[PDB]
Amino acid sequence: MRFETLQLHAGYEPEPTTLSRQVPIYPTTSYVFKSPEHAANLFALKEFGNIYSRIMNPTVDVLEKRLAALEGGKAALATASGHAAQFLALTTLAQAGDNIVSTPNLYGGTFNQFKVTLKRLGIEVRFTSREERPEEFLALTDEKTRAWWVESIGNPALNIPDLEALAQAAREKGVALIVDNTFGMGGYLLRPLAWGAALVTHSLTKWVGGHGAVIAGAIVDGGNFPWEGGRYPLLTEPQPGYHGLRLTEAFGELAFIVKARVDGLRDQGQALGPFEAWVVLLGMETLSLRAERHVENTLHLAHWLLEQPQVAWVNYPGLPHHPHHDRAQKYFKGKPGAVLTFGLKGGYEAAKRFISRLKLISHLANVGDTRTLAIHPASTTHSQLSPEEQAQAGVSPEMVRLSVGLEHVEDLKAELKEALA
Amino acid sequence: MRFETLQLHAGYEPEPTTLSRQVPIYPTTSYVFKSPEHAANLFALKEFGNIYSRIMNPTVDVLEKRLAALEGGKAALATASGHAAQFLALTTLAQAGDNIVSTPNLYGGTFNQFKVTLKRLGIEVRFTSREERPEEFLALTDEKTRAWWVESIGNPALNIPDLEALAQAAREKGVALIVDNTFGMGGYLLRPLAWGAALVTHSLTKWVGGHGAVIAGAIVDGGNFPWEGGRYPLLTEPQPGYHGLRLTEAFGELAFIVKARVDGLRDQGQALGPFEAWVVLLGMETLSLRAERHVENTLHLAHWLLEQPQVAWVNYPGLPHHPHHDRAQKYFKGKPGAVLTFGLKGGYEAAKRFISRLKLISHLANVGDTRTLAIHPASTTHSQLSPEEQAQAGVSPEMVRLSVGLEHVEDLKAELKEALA
Ligand SMILES: *Cc1c(COP(=O)(O)O)cnc(C)c1O
Ligand SMILES: *Cc1c(COP(=O)(O)O)cnc(C)c1O
Repeated sequence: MRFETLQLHAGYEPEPTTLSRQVPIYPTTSYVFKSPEHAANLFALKEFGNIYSRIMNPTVDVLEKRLAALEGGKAALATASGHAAQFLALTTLAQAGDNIVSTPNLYGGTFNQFKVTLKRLGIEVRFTSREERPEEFLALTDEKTRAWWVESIGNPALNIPDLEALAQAAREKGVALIVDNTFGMGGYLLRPLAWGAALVTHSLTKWVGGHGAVIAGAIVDGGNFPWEGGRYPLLTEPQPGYHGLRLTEAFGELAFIVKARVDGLRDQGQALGPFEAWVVLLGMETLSLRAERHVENTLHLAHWLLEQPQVAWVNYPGLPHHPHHDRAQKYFKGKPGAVLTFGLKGGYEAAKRFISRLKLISHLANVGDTRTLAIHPASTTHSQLSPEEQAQAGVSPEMVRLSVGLEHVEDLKAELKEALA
Repeated sequence: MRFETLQLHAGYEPEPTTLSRQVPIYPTTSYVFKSPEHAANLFALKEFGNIYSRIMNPTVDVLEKRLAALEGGKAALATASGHAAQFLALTTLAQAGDNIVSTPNLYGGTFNQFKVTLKRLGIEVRFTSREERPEEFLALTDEKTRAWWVESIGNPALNIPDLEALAQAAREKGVALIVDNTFGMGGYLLRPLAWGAALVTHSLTKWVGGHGAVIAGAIVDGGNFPWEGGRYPLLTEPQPGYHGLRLTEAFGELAFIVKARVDGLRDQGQALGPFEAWVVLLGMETLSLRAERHVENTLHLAHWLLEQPQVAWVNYPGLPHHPHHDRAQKYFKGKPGAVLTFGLKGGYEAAKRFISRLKLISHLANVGDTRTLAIHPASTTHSQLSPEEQAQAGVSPEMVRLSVGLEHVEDLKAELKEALA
């Protein structure tokens, strides 16, 4: 009752000068200053929402306010990519010396970001077991623990975390729980903030954008996590970039999203650009319609793939006899995303053959386009790893990953049948 | 003493809402109506320049006002291309039964437009001889003559017309003289309105655009030609699209550019789109700088080509022995555009060979890019005419057309020398 209307209207009222119905693109680097006073105010953070700059573009501003509305959150901040949003978030609450605790069931790229990049910058990422229990989160946390990280639907095995208990635990302890909600389609399938996460992160490049046209990421702040504790000196310190201003004092419950902007984004410069933000808004306008058709296509193909003689198994979490099926229902109302996995009975060789017979389905490594995508990681993504380190990563040699698009399901059935022969 | 500043500022003040320094792109189909009264006014032509619509876009509006300023004119109107600007102009002042008189030294596409398209819609185009003398215009004029057409620099001989005398003659007769000023680089090299033309037309796709990136055209109105004479019932009639409004009464000296918008553009729909307009404004920003380097490069190469053993002749109206050299001086301050022509002494074959040895210069049919362009019309553009109907068109079989770009003239010399062996 309302997502459908937010995704068309939240964050933008027709611009007063032109009364344009569509959001304008402001391919600008700069904004003339209304007066020296307004200009003094901008640099002092005294007129926050109202003066535009190299770090708040008005086209990007619509995207942000809209995303916050779609996630049930209070404010959002866009960046040049999902990776840059994860990095800017973590780097806003943590500095060299700190650590964070993460599920290890991570998107290939976020694993490496944790293990190599953050490590090098003196931010220790400690990993839970693959079952990512709240106990193990708690067990790994100490005075310098700065966040816990988990994904709405985890990387290789498509597990759903134990989100309610995780959130209660993190809050109980006073750690910011951050959920990478990319697989929750912008809050449509799931809003982690509603279940008590502190912060959400997205690769908008995937289903929010939707059309495989732009790379983009975002952080969404619920505005309800106490930064005051003593766990977040970075948020409470007087701020050297702003002449000793205290962000928790000037901005209260929004101090995080404000800091990520005026400090992290200001210094590191992962600007999302305005055309790109504009192209995201376009895909956001149909987010719920694509979401629904995605998830229906995915269920249908999950069932169908099992009835197939050449298929050993299928891993979608919305299948009835799945490990985490109760969780699919609790969190995603029965609709846990649009990525499934399946093993071929003819193994690695047959998986390779299947990819080579694809015609309509595209052979590539992304997820979340309108078009249906397939990859055989064992021969591709992870082909640099030995089979033993592969199996180590949860990558089984006969597994194909399907990111199910919006084509007619009968056309997809015909294609899969052909490719599987 | 001002063109340089006009091409950066005319037509746009930072939008009051965002104070954007760059001009926004308004990729919008519509504008919300402020109130029903404002909407009544828009449809009645009552608050002309102030309310935006599908036929006045604000990004396109900046390009128009800016071009009018660069031409010394009063108002302009943009279209989806140079052809469409020419068709919309002629179709605004002429209807079935009328005729117009034109030089026949026309850009390839405009010839066809006159001879096939206009003819079929019952608008007769009568041709002067190749010397386009004002008295030949007069000779061909009658009660129903609606305009005279000439180009600032005609094709293919690169003749410059007898512009002052032509303009006096047309005005003394009360016919609209229209100059296709494309080769005048948006008013930079020449402003026909300053010499008394009624209207100017451009293929913005060429030097005004400048980067070969966008197709675009425009009409520019001097706002000083009397339409009330009885020669222009189309302009004075009560107007059936607007409940019998008389455009000469409501808009006085701007009635033509207004009609072209609210009537011809509204019915025919050659909209220039706003990205495209935005990209033109970007090239307009450097027009004068490109213009000067173009014309310098052209002179140097015109001289250099004559010293070349393999070159029989060079046609460039800025060479000092040229027929119409006095005219280059009167009209273009010594700088008559950036297209030249030259014949190879090894004829058609050597011309084909030269084009086949180009590396840096691009082989294509088009003028006015930043990059230097070459074509051999006898083997290409006109390859379907017999040699004698070729010679008839002024297309001699050894002629190469060079549209001279902005690369370093020494690199161009090294390339030509070597293409010419
Ligand atoms: C893509 C991805 C990332 C970050 O992606 P970008 O390509 O930088 O936008 C993070 N998390 C998930 C779940 C993703 O699939
Ligand atoms: C190209 C051209 C035209 C029209 O050009 P478009 O490609 O439609 O924009 C008209 N006159 C001249 C002199 C031109 O070179």
